[PDB]
Amino acid sequence: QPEPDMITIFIGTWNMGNAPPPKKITSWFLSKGQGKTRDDSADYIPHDIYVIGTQEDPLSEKEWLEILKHSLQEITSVTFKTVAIHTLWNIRIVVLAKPEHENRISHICTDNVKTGIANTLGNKGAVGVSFMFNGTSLGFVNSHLTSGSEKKLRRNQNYMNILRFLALGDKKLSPFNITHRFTHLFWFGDLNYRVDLPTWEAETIIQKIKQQQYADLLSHDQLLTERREQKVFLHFEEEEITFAPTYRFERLTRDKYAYTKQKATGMKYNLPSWCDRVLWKSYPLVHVVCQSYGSTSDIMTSDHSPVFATFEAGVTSQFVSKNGPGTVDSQGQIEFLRCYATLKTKSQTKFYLEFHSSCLESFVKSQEGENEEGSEGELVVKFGETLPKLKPIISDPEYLLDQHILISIKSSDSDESYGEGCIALRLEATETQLPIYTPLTHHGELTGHFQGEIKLQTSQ
Ligand SMILES: Cn1nccc1C(=O)NCc1cccs1
Repeated sequence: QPEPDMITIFIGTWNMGNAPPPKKITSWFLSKGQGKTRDDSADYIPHDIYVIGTQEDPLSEKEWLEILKHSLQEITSVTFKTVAIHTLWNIRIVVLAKPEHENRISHICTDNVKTGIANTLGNKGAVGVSFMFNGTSLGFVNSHLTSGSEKKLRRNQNYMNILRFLALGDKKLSPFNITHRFTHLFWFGDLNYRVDLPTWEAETIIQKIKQQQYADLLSHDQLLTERREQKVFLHFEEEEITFAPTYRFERLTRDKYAYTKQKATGMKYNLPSWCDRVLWKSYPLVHVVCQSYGSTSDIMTSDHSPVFATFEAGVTSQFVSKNGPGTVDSQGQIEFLRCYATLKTKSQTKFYLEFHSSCLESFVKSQEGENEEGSEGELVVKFGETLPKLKPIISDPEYLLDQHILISIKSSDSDESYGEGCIALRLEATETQLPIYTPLTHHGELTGHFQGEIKLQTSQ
């Protein structure tokens, strides 16, 4: 039975509004309703992995698992295995997988982050799951961010705290946050970004939604605007939104948006908004294709509609050779030529690099680079041809060209990372000097760039 080179992943996010679900929720797992929907001809084909994020979830873990497994069994006639379940307050993540994947999945991690301080600590935050699927690392984050149209900057702060403090994936990747630890990272939830239009325009917005004319509303969506201005979710993708706003509905119908201020809302307006979102970030040149992104029309117990997204994702096999694992393959080498980091920092410490990759036995520390002043006020750290030659565990090009090198640039004085990035080994040529590039981030904000040339030797 051959190992897959592709899997499909279902991501669901639903703010349940503290109410039990209706008896039938299969439309969610089938990607049916509004937006980019799944073809009827696929309905019996199970996804490989189902990741369900809930917010304001009133069920026990047992109660929800029973509903989820019974839903998937009805659709697919497959009894899914539970990979992980993790709940913080009323924020929950469930990962289910086809039974045939049980002995492909390992290194399962769970964690949560509580956002806010005092007043604002006690209900918002994020839960996450990571694991290995054969050679491929997968991370999943379900966040419920701060509510309210006038709190976009709080949501951005919540995002930065979650990506700093959520402890998933390989703890040896110590310079790297969750935005660099995974081949594929899916981040979803009630992100709570709103359509930023005046309150007086509520009925106009409703009109537009009835006409399925979303363009003038999406141009005011806070998440799209904040992402365009590089304030949040830097280097993440989101499929185009072609479904109606998923909040705030009157319960038991989808015919009415309930936007007006009420005691129950703290006298806040809730103009129709795309609160409920799925974003992802995959390593460079890895196959990832969104095949659905939409909302259900027939699940009406909450003031939010459920959102679905499905993905094709490239995966690799757990490679063994006669040499690695447990030794180097001397027919393999990675040389970084004429590399330099450009940093936004005002500091004047010396810097060194760390190269991290599961194609190495352990991470590699470089010598300190040579600091120069850049023309427009920046720091340029030059590494020349000084960088250590990297010795991969396996030389086979079928393995090595699918790998990635994570780079951290660290201060000699503090050993703290000033920037993290990633280089694909999916090159146009081997034994050939080829340009490489990554942006560098720290705490998920842009701090610089790393560019140079690479020369990759494989056994072929
Ligand atoms: C026993 N258990 N309860 C909850 C989660 C688990 C678990 O560790 N499952 C391992 C699997 C890998 C793939 C399918 S199942």
